[PDB]
Amino acid sequence: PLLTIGDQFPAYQLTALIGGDLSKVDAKQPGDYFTTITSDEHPGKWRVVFFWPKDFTFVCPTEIAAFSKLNDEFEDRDAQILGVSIDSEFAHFQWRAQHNDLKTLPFPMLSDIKRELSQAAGVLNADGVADRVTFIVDPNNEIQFVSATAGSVGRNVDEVLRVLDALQS
Amino acid sequence: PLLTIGDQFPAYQLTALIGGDLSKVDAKQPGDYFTTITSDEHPGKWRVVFFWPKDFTFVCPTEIAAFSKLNDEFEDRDAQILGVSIDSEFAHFQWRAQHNDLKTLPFPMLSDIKRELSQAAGVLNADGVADRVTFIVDPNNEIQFVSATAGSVGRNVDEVLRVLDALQSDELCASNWR
Amino acid sequence: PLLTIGDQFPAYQLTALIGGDLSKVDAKQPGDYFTTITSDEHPGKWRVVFFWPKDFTFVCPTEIAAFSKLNDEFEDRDAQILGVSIDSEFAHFQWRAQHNDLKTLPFPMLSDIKRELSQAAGVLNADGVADRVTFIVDPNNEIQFVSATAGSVGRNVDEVLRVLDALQS
Amino acid sequence: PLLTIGDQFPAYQLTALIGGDLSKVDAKQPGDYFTTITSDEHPGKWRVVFFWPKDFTFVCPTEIAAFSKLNDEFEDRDAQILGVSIDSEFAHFQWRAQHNDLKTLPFPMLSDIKRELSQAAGVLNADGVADRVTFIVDPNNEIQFVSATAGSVGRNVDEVLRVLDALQSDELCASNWR
Amino acid sequence: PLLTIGDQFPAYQLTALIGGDLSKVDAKQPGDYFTTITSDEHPGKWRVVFFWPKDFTFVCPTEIAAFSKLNDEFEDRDAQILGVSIDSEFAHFQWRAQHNDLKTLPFPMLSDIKRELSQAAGVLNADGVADRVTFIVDPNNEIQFVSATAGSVGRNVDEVLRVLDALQS
Amino acid sequence: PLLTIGDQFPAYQLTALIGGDLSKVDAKQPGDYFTTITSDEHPGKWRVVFFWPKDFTFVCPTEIAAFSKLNDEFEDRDAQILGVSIDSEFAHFQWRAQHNDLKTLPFPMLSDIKRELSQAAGVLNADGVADRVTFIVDPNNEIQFVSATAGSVGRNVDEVLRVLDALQSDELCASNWR
Amino acid sequence: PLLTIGDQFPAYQLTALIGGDLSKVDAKQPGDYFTTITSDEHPGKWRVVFFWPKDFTFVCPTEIAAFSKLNDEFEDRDAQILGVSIDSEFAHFQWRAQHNDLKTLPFPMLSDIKRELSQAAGVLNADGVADRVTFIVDPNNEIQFVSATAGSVGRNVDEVLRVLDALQS
Amino acid sequence: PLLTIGDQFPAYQLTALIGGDLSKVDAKQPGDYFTTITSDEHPGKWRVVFFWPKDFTFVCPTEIAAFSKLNDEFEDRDAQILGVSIDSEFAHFQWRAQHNDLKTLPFPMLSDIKRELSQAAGVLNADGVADRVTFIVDPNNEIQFVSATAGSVGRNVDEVLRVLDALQSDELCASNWR
Amino acid sequence: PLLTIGDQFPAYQLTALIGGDLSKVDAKQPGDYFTTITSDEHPGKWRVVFFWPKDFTFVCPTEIAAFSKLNDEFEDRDAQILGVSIDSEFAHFQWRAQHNDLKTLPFPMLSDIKRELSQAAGVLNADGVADRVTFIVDPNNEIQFVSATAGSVGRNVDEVLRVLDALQS
Amino acid sequence: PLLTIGDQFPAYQLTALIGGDLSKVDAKQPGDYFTTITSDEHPGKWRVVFFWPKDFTFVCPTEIAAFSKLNDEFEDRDAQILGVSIDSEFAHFQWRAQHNDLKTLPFPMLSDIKRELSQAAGVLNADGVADRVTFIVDPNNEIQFVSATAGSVGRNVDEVLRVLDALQSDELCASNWR
Amino acid sequence: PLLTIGDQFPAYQLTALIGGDLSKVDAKQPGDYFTTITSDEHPGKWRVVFFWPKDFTFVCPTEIAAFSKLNDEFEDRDAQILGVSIDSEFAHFQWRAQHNDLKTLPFPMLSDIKRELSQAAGVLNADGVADRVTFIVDPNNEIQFVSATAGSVGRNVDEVLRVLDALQS
Repeated sequence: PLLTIGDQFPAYQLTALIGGDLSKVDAKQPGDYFTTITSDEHPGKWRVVFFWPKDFTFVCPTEIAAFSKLNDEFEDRDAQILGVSIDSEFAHFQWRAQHNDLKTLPFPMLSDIKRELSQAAGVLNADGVADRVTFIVDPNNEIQFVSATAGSVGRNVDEVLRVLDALQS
Repeated sequence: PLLTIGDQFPAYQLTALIGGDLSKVDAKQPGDYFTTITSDEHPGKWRVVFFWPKDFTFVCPTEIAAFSKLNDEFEDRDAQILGVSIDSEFAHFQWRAQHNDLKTLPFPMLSDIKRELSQAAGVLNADGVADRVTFIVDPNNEIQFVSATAGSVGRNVDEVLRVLDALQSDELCASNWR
Repeated sequence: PLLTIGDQFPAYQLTALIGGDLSKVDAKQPGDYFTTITSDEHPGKWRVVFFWPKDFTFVCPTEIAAFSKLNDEFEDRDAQILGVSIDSEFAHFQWRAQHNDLKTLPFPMLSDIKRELSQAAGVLNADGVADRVTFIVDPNNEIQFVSATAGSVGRNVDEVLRVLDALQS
Repeated sequence: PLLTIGDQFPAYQLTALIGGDLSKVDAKQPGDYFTTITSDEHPGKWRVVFFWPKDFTFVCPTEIAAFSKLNDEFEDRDAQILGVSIDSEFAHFQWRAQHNDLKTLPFPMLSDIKRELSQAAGVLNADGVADRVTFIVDPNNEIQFVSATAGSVGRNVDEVLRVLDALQSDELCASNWR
Repeated sequence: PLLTIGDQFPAYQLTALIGGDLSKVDAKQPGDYFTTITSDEHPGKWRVVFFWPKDFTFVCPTEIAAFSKLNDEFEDRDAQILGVSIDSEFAHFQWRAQHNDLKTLPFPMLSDIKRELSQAAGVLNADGVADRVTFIVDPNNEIQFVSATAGSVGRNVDEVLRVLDALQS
Repeated sequence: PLLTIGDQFPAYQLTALIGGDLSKVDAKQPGDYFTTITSDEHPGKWRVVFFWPKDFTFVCPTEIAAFSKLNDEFEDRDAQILGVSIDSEFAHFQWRAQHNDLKTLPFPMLSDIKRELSQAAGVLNADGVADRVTFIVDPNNEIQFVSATAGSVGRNVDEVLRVLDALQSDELCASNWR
Repeated sequence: PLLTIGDQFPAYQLTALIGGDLSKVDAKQPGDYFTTITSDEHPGKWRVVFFWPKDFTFVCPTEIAAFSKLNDEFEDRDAQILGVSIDSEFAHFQWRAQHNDLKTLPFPMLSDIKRELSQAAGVLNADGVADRVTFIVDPNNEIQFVSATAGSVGRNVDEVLRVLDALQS
Repeated sequence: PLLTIGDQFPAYQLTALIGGDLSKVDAKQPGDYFTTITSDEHPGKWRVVFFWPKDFTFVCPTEIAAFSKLNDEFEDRDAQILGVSIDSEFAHFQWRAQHNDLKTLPFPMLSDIKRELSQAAGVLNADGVADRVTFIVDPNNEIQFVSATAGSVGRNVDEVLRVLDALQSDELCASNWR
Repeated sequence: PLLTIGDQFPAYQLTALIGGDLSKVDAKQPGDYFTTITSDEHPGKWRVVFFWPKDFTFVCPTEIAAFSKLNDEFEDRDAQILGVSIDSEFAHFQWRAQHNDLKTLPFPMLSDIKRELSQAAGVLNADGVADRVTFIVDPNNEIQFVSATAGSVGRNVDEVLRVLDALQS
Repeated sequence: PLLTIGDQFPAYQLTALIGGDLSKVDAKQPGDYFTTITSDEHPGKWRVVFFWPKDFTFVCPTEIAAFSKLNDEFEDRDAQILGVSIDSEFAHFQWRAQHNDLKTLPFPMLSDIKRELSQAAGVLNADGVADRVTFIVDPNNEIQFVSATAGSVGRNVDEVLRVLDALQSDELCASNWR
Repeated sequence: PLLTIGDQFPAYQLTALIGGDLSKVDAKQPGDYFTTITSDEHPGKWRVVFFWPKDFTFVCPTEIAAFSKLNDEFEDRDAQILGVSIDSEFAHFQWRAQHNDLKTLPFPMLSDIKRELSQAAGVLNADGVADRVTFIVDPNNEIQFVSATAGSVGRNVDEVLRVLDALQS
């Protein structure tokens, strides 16, 4: 049972790898790459939440490119993109530090390491990992879009932008 | 709580308005426009199930034209499109007889008049009608795609076709489509 | 179990297509054709409530004519006619906008879309729709007449007028 | 809560005053005016069941004359009219023996003296008597028409006949009658 | 189980046909023949209560005569005679209006139409009607005599007078 | 709560003082004045059962004389009279041996010493003794008449005989008796 | 289970035939032969209670004589003799009025007509009557002697006097 | 509550990253780097099971070199080393493909992705990951050694080897080792 | 179920043989060799707790030597070593008094004679004795290390020092 | 609540230190000093069971010498002496190897290390050890003597022998002993 | 289950034959030989309690002699000897009055006639009598010695003195 339209998106408080070029961050401690992100953190913004099963699985260069080009377009619409898997924050870091496409990913990656958000959202599947699910959550914390896909169907980020746009009009 | 990836789609047995030009069907009796459609009616086919809230409501004219320039691409892929709302079969008929864009809609429209299928799929909303939701269900009756939208955001039918195609082919890239 | 004589008619709050010539209404928004109607809405009037199964089924031209000619006769008797089916208000609109007989129907059509009134009244049947049932409800909210018919037995509107008359004397 | 369309009419077994001129029946014993009438007594017939509150109460003289100019039209349609109140069979007798308009009433009057049938049909009211209600019940014992009225609104028997006729014939129009 | 000696007679509130010559009553409305009678209605009087099964069954001319001749004798003893069956008040009226013997019955006939008094007294039988039962109830509402008979055994009204007399001494 | 019309009279099995002149019975043993009387003792007979509160209490001399000028009329009608109180059989004996009016009483007096029959019939009162009650019970053990009186109102035995006679004959009129 | 030594004798309130020569009592009403006797009635006296099964059974002339001769002896010892059976008071009266030996019985005979005392004392037997039982009850209401016999074993009144004497010393 | 000496180690069935140089395995399909490893996979062998919290975390370079200069000493003793964390098999792969010190790690790394084994062993901690724990389990599946450490205290693998050796040989002295 | 990392070490109050050279203690009473030791007794110190099954079993001379040489090293790290078995304090005394190696054991030996500490810690085994288990407990009473071994595997005291060091850094 | 006269002594199965000079036993393996002793080990013998709180505690040197000048008198009487404390078998060994007075103790010392026998006999005290108690149990496992003392009151073993002797012989007099 | 070391000895309140030469007591009433003895009766004394099964069974002359010679020895140690059986006090009296050895028994014999003390102490056996059991009870009411014997094993009174001595030191 996936949370649907009209449902409150779950509360969360999770460690996250920061967005943006990791080589551009200073480096006084490992903790500098990392941050806590909670559901109370941009009051009045839309949140576009991407779940996926496992770090280190094939992603399309075009899909990662689409995130960078479409970044201003999401920001202009008061929408904060957030990625979530149950991988640890060090797995997130390692994925973004070693795969040239992922180097400049502009948004944070949350580590749902106790699996509490995936569970509460209805996305935790039979393999023990989040399904590939996108949610759009409005400023009242209400889901206005959910999309779930099996297997390894690529995300169409432009379509999720289209929906956000149409939701705000 | 929507049904999700890996769930069995619910069983059903609903009066449907037949697909195709209703002007081509011989008017020998009224019941010629209608059949009973059950969940076992399409063996071996993927089922692409679209719910909408109410007949007689604004639908973007190019979304309709997509459901009919595209219906062939779905069949080629052994997929059966089925539309569902809570309206009666007579409201479906009337919509497809007098909305010009729908005059040639090639698939059946199920009448979920007892609300049983919308309810079992997790789709019936607080106003008593189906949310705008799409399911792709495989030949073993398993959900492989579900998408839901608030309000009056229109469907991108070509996106649904892409997903269907990616599910059957293990294409990994949204940009490799068309 | 149908509600009977002496029973309180259920409370309701439903969207309704307004009565009267739809071509005579202005048109600044779609919502102009529509209204909310509640059970608290004509204090001191009798209500004559017609349920039917489905919009877009055969109605007799003579039956629709009888509504227009008998309209003054119901109004003169402080009786508000109300129609109810579980169809949506847009189905009601479409039925009245496209069938020349229905164009000038002088009373509102309520959309019992969650099926709550039909259920509470005892008229929701095994097909999931309201039976063909007429109620006459007095100003104390008490049923003084109920008539229920199977199948496609035409309504005799003149008989329901006769009964109302006899009830008031 | 009245029984409604689609419900089974209740079983019953009640002493009835026989129909017809009571002056024509041979007075060999008092019990000659009476029989037991059960719900299986009329196989293959539609049953038109009229309840009223009390014998000896004002009935419009033309309603009675309708129940006897019309009783033939009902029989022609394989319908059996049965009257029911809570009065005893002896009160029915007395009403039909000394009210001139009722001297020739052609159908039986059931005595629901234990109140069991009125109660099971949903017809017994807060004063302890039957509401003014009419049922049409088909040969499979299923209710196809129920009508109830407060107070002392008289029955339109010709309307009941119309409904009976429309139920058997699929006439859709009240104005096509007579 | 019939109520017996020492038992409180049940409370009642029932519509009744008035006693006496019905042709001697004026006639401004039907309701003029009728009255409500309750158990609180002659404080300090004895009540002699007659139940019977059904109006319109054979009664002996001699038994009805005995009521008229013995009337002063009951009144002289502060005893109010009351008749009860489950027939309606209009059945009572019709019985007394059409049977020449009954025309001048000097006491009221109560309509136990919901069958509550017969039930509470223990007289309601398996046919659904009151048995033929006489009670004598003293001014404290206490039963001092009960007599119940099957079938169509005629009442001996003189014997009930004898008993009342002996009870008062 | 007295047992009433249509009820089964209770089963019983009680020591009785024999009916008839006790001076005629041979005094070979004391037990010659007594038998056990059960409720199956009188097959085919109606039973007329009189309860009274206490032996040795004022009984009107003409009521007794009625129970013995009338006992033949009861037998002629296949009726067995049985008297019952809660006193012992020895108190019955003593009453019938030394009250002159009772010296020739022709029926048995049952001793309900455990109070079981009075209790089961609904006759035992708040003082612990039988109310003054009469039952007529038919050959199928069914109550057809019950009469109860407060205090020291004496029985009209001829009235009981009348009722017995009317029950067996369908005489409708109290005035047609004697 | 008979009440024994140390047990409280039951409370009672019963109608009784008075003791003494019945022909010596005046006679203004039947009630003159009779009285109520309760357990609260001689404060500070011993009570010698005799139960028996049935009035009108053989008693020995010698046993009745012993009561009259031993009467002063019981009174001198502040002991009140009381007889009890379940017979009615009119049976007691009749027994004492008609049997020449019993004419001058100096003590009261209680009528345990509801069988409550016999029951509470443990003397009510399987035939429904009191066993032949003697109790001696002291001024504190405590049983100091009980004797129970089957069948028709004659009472030895002199022995009960002996015991009372020895109990008081 | 850790499982302890004498307890049965839990059953398991987990995807593992294969041991050895991943550069030597033929890249015919991705699944060639992985197998399913069950708790019955190593009959007759002692199992040396190391849990750690997270891949990609600082591990002392000489501890790793111990797990590969020492892995032979373990095999000689019929012991199978198995590593376990909650990371996916793809995170194990990535760690062993790009951390140079791990390029040649000779034993399998189990993916406890459902957390079931960590939970059953008593090892899953309040942060949702495995505590740093070592078990030695004998050929009858019985725990003969368990060691747990807070924080980022590194393992002394040679100590574990010593214990393994002492368990199989009844050496009583830690100082008789090497 | 052994207590693990993060768990509170159990409270205890046990009789103990004092640490150090027993021949160097005076001797005014037997009780002089003995003391009570409780869990509240060095506030702010680390505690290194050694359990073993049975006094009088083989211990390595080298292991006992390691305790004396490493003693300053534990003290320098604010760590109090404590030994525990379920043996009585007189068994502890006798073991240390008669085995030349044990003569100078610098730490106390607790007698867990009711087996309450071993039970509460999870170390009491199927033979009824403590397993060979080492715990390191920090100043907040939190376990930061546990090690349990079957059979007769010698302790490596230097390794436990290594761990303590690394825990404190 | 001690077990008492007439009670069954508890079943047991405990490691014991063997009786006799431990210097005479061949030191081929450590287990040569020990056996398992069960409650069925001594069929046909009376069992004289002494509990004490702790090994290594002051025992009066003449009480010990009594347990060895007297052990023959017990055997002559088909009695087996068994000592019990909660100490381990290794503490018993050590006590009997290095306390000179105990070097030649001729009976077994049971190790009640799980505390099960002390508990079942009612002997385990609030300090967790056995009270100083003696039982004499006959060949049918029935208790014929139990004696318990607080504190450090020493046993009079000759008294126990007297009781044993009086139980087997029906001597009535304590003064007829020795 | 016999009460043991550390247990509270039961409370008691029992009739007792006094100790000492019975021929030396005056004799104004039978009650002079007798007394009530309770557990509250020598505050601060030790109590040495002897139970036995039945009065009138063989006791050794030497055992009775030992009581007289050892009497000062028990008194000097603030110890009160008490004997208990379930025999009545008159049985105790009769035993001591008729058996020349018992004539001068210096201590009281309690009559545990309701068997409450024997029961509460755990000494009441399967024959319904007290086992042969000695208890030594200290001034805090705590049992410090219990000895129980089957059959007819003679008591060694000197041994019980030895134990008392050793308990007090």
